[PDB]
Amino acid sequence: FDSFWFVQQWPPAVCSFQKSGSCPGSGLRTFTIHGLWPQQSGTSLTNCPGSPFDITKISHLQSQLNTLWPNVLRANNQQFWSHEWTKHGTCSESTFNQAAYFKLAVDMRNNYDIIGALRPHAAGPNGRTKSRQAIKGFLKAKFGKFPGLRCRTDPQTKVSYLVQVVACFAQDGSTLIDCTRDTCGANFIF
Ligand SMILES: O=c1ccn([C@@H]2O[C@H](CO)[C@@H](OP(=O)(O)O)[C@H]2O)c(=O)[nH]1
Repeated sequence: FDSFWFVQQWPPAVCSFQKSGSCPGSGLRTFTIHGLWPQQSGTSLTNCPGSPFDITKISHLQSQLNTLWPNVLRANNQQFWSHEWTKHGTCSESTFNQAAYFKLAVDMRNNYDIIGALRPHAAGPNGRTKSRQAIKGFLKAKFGKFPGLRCRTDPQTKVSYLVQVVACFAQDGSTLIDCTRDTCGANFIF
């Protein structure tokens, strides 16, 4: 792998697209971790042969993971962590064992506070329209590199909503680099 995509999701927006059934994320008001995805030549490496998910290797992080990496779609956090490890984590296991991988995600979340970076500049979430250039600009100023913005369009109103924010890192897992792919248009609700 040549880099990582550290993806955080905005729970309320993610769950807004679940028009039927329950969705735990509807009640969260901070960005949570979706995943840490190894990249290779501009694409996500997935399903690499590797070690099976082992909860005992991250037992010391259960408090932090339950708070920062909850399953926002269903009430089963462990299943989500297992799924992310098998689908993405195994692809960077050559350098980051399971324990180091989850610790890395936790540290990245604690050092990349999105709302904290936006709030002071009147760019915090309020259900109104925001500019893609503005949001990317504020994050670039605070963290030093451009983030990736991911949006989804509501089937009913055809309005675009910001759902995920990506922080791009080099293969060392600590050096931030510019992201290059957004799925958001010029404007979106946040
Ligand atoms: O909080 C979250 C956010 C996303 N997912 C995602 O929704 C799917 C549920 O089966 C999972 O795999 P998918 O890409 O492979 O199909 C996971 O990526 C969750 O489970 N929980």
